[PDB]
Amino acid sequence: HMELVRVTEAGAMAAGRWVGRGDKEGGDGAAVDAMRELVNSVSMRGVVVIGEGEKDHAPMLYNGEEVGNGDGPECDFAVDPIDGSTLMSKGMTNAISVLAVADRGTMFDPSAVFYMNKIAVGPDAAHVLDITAPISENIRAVAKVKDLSVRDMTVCILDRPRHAQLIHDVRATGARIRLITDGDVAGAISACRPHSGTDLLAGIGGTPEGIIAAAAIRCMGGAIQAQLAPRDDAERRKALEAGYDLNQVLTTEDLVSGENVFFCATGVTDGDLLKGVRYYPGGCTTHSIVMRSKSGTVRMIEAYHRLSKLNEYSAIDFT
Amino acid sequence: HMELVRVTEAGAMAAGRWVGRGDKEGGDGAAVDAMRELVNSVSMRGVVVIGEGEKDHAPMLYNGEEVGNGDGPECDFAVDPIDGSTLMSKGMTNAISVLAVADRGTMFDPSAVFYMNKIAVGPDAAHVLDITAPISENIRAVAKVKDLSVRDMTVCILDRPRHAQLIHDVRATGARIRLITDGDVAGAISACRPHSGTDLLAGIGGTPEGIIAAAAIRCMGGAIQAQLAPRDDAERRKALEAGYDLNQVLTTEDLVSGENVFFCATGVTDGDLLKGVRYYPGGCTTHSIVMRSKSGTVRMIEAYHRL
Amino acid sequence: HMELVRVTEAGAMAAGRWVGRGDKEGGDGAAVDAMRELVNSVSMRGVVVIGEGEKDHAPMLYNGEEVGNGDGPECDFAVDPIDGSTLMSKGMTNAISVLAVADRGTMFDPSAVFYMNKIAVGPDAAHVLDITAPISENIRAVAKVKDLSVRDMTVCILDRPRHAQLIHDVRATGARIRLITDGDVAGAISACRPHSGTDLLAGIGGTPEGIIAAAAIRCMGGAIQAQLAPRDDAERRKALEAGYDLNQVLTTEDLVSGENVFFCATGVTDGDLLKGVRYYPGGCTTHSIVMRSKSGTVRMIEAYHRL
Amino acid sequence: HMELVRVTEAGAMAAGRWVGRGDKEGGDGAAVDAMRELVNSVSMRGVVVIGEGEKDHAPMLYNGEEVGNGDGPECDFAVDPIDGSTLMSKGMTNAISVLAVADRGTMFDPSAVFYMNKIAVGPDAAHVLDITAPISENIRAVAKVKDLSVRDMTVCILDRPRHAQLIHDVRATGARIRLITDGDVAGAISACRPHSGTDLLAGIGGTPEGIIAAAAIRCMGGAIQAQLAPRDDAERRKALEAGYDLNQVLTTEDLVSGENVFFCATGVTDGDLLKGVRYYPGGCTTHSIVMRSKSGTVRMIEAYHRLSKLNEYSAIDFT
Ligand SMILES: O=P(O)(O)OC[C@H]1O[C@](O)(CO)[C@@H](O)[C@@H]1O
Ligand SMILES: O=P(O)(O)OC[C@H]1O[C@](O)(CO)[C@@H](O)[C@@H]1O
Ligand SMILES: O=P(O)(O)OC[C@H]1O[C@](O)(CO)[C@@H](O)[C@@H]1O
Ligand SMILES: O=P(O)(O)OC[C@H]1O[C@](O)(CO)[C@@H](O)[C@@H]1O
Ligand SMILES: [Mg+2]
Ligand SMILES: [Mg+2]
Ligand SMILES: [Mg+2]
Ligand SMILES: [Mg+2]
Ligand SMILES: [Mg+2]
Ligand SMILES: [Mg+2]
Repeated sequence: HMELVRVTEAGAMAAGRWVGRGDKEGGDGAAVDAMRELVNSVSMRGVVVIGEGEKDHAPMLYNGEEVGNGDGPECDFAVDPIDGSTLMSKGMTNAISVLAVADRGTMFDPSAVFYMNKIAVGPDAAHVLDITAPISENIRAVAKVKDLSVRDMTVCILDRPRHAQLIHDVRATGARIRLITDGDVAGAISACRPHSGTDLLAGIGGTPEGIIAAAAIRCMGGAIQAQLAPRDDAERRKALEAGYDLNQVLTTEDLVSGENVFFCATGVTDGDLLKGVRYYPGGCTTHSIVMRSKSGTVRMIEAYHRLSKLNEYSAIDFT
Repeated sequence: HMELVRVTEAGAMAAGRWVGRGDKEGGDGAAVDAMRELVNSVSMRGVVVIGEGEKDHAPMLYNGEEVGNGDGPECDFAVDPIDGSTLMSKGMTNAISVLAVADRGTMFDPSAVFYMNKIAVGPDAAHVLDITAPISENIRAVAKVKDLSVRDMTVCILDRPRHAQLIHDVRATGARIRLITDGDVAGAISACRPHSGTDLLAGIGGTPEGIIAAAAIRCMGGAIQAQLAPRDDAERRKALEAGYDLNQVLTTEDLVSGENVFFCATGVTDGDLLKGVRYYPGGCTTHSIVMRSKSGTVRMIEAYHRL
Repeated sequence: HMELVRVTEAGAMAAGRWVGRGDKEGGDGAAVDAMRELVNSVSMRGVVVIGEGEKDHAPMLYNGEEVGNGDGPECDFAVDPIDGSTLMSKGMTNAISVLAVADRGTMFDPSAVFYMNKIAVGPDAAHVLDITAPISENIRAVAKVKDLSVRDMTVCILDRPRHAQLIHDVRATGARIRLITDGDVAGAISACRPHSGTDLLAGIGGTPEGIIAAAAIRCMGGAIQAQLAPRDDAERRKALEAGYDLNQVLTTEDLVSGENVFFCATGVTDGDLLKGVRYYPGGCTTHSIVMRSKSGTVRMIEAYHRL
Repeated sequence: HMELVRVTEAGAMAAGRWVGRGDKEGGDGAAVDAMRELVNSVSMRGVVVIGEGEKDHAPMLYNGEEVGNGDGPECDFAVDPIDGSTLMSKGMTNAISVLAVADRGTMFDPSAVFYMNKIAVGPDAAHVLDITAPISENIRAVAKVKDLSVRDMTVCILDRPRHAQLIHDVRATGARIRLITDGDVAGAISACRPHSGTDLLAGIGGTPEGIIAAAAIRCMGGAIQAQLAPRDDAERRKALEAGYDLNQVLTTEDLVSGENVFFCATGVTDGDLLKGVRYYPGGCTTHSIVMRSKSGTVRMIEAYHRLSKLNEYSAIDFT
């Protein structure tokens, strides 16, 4: 179902006009609108499971909203218009626009708790992860199964005060850290991609972002392990009376359980996997990735969009 | 509909298992087989107007064969499972696998005349083409528009005895030549893409190949011009009381006039446009180009298939 | 002399062993060490005019240090072992290792004033620059020359409190911004290279970094303009009775006036110009750019070193 | 000694003006002249060991001619201005311009015999070659040591009537053939390059070309084995009374024996390793490879040559 890439293409192109303009909500809204317009044109019967929030504080792509033209089987729809609106609003690297689709009911509930602790690797270390052990243990286990020196392991980590210990422990291990200021959907995918220069994603980030990353891991190979991370005892009580086993280790398939899973993403700014939107006299280029669990096929898709006429402008070159 | 790339992806993956094995027919047939299998699983209602040939000497993708499951409007379908299967069999560069789709009835008749004189150039210099003028004047006007000296120009020409005069005339002007043994669909698309190393395509080649190239040009921009080139007086006989004016310059739209044109190609061997199929233990990678006329969107598609 | 790439190759290979380890000084020092070791083995007679700083608080590549074995004429030498070592330490993109060489005495004084307001653009639009005009008018004139809308433009600006007004004014016009935390040598070279995603560099940054960028621009084309930006009245004091007119617009040649200018850089981490150093069992690959003013030849150099 | 790449850059740029122009001698002469002018500017003390012939039928770069500015140690110089002038003159793929430099006296004598039988592989099969065994044996041995299926082996072979048996035997093995019409210096290097799509070069080609390929193999890793291949009994007698053991198997180090070996090459037409000369409004690009035995460093060098003024033209983009 390659056509879904046009949804993240439209989101990235809409957000491209807000890159560096210091207005996170302006580019968010632009991306959301462009993506909803395109997803309703697609032959698919979606319900927004991960979106912009719930029916009020989210005017569009709210949790529960129906999407697609009506035609198609009913499925779960997850969208992150920009994974890290602040990267977009400041014009820094690695902002991406994201969607995932899976069988109806197979996506974990993103409202369970705001945060989850995470660790993710690529397929050749997919069975040695233990999110309950310290990071040094995970690093050494991944290092050995990969036959690498620990000092050549690279761990992607959100730069946050709450990660002071995790960062220290990775360094004391001797491994390296790629500090990111936002975007652990992108950081999760780079850990799982075979030869990307990051071996591991570790740390607490958003629960919706963990689920969307699980969808991509479901298609691409690898594993993420996660645990819900209540912010305080109030939120801990909520998740407990809601039925959640706060000791459960969530695996990739726990977060997205369908057998038909689809993921795609388009660069908004230049990143370690996707180039951002680039502008030219005649139009723009987008750079996307598309993948499916059923076939395991992964597609890199570079597109030249004519922002109008034919023969009016020069031809277009693609790296 | 992007899904149509899987047809050339299937054709190339099948043809790539025959690259460099010395068997034109074995690779050609595997490619036909795979593309027919896959085209009948896409949501189209198509009719082959360009393919392997007539129903008798061609069991698959024959003229008139209905392809697709098939939903959608009925439309013209044009396949070239490998544009120059000799390239594939000898392991040479620039073998591609190609299909085009357009509104039903909007493709030129591939059987009017076997051969067509062609000239094709990209968007920047399309406006200066005139296939009735001598090749020297097209070269100098294209070169001027491109801000190149004539000696910077590189003209792609099929290596054939029939092109001795054309080749002499291009050499006389001072331009460089890229002689190709086969494949003037690939050669035409290269003339129209930037930074390909080819600035112009010229000479006589297959009429079906001219039509497929025009479908691509409808999508990515540029222009091809063409004039039917009857082999003998019997074909000129056949051509004129079919109703064809052979002083008529065919433009891109005369060859493919649909408002809804689709084109895609996948590399079989490495070329100046697309990498060829690469195999490895877990799978294979294909490199494709996809384009549509109504949007003008051109897509480069690298696919890692896990077999 | 192409051989000088090995100095930045050595600086980057040393700095790459520190990428992502949280130690600014450890990577910076390893890079200094490796570049000093290697520069003294090339056939040059150079004098560091831009490096690590004064002889007291900088043992290596200090101001005045003679480098090379050394043959050849005496010349100006300028090193930046890592342009923004924070980038290296946090594993962020666009860390490069840089050197420039020019005729002796032809580089501007890096110590006149600490900071310089800059604007830099590539060859196509260099002729429209005016650093005295408002940033909005430079953007619209550059954009027109490039045949871009203003909203297609991407302006690179160091993320600093001092740039709040500049950033507001660029946002007011509608252009996009690429905010960088460090490294306006890399940012300047990116403004001047095509298809980099950056169309313009603007704002205040280090005077030594402006000079190194100008050496590069002397070689690959484009223009930088600059105006000294004294921090306090004491520096304006210092600047004026040094003899500087601070209504004076500095052009590229005012910063580096040699007829013989050399520039090279090697990637430390991945950037919009150069891939970073990649290690593997047998060895490592570096990605470099090399350029000279008298020929204008620009060289991209990928090196597979077997360790 | 990176500056030597400017010699093959000048040869390729001079030959670029003759690509497809149907005049092999015209582009040969242009390349020869441009290369000699640049090599005499280089600080080096060369004697042309492999050149355009001997002092008469070769006006320039003749066997024995001295090259370089005088400064420098004395060394052996081998130059092939275009490896396959017919590829150049017809505008077909894989024409390259080549030079090699080694310690004085360490290059085999290219006049010993016109032809030599050859087989070459990359470093991971460098010890399983036996040029005296049939090709099927070599293919299976290389296939096993590389852990590949034979049917995935690709053998580069000059398309020649004299190779009818060799071609048949490769196919009957099940391996694939990349037929080339000229240029077994380029075909040798592609066999030795690790992931180029050709695994093997086999067959009889020119003796100078085998020696130049040995120089590149000396730097890059791999091995070539060769035997002289007399064209008739007249030539067989010559090589015999000259002292040559016609049964000797020549190894890489027999063909080029120095410990300081240098090789570089520049594309003239587009090839499987180097792009050809490409022209632009402002100038041209060349694509070169440079390597040294002493360090084993291999350099890919893409250069933009301004065929004149600064700021007068557009900027330049490199894949
Ligand atoms: O910004 P917080 O509160 O630390 O939460 C982290 C989350 O924010 C993002 O960086 C951007 O929304 C996500 O990538 C990540 O999951
Ligand atoms: O081989 P012929 O008869 O000259 O016809 C040329 C045609 O053959 C092909 O090389 C493939 O059969 C086409 O690319 C080209 O149009
Ligand atoms: O960090 P400051 O004081 O604003 O100075 C900016 C300078 O710092 C650097 O980021 C590196 O120190 C340079 O690229 C830049 O010119
Ligand atoms: O052309 P011949 O006589 O078969 O000899 C082969 C030689 O010719 C070349 O193809 C070009 O001179 C060389 O690459 C090869 O060594
Ligand atoms: Mg997010
Ligand atoms: Mg990885
Ligand atoms: Mg064909
Ligand atoms: Mg700096
Ligand atoms: Mg030769
Ligand atoms: Mg190989």
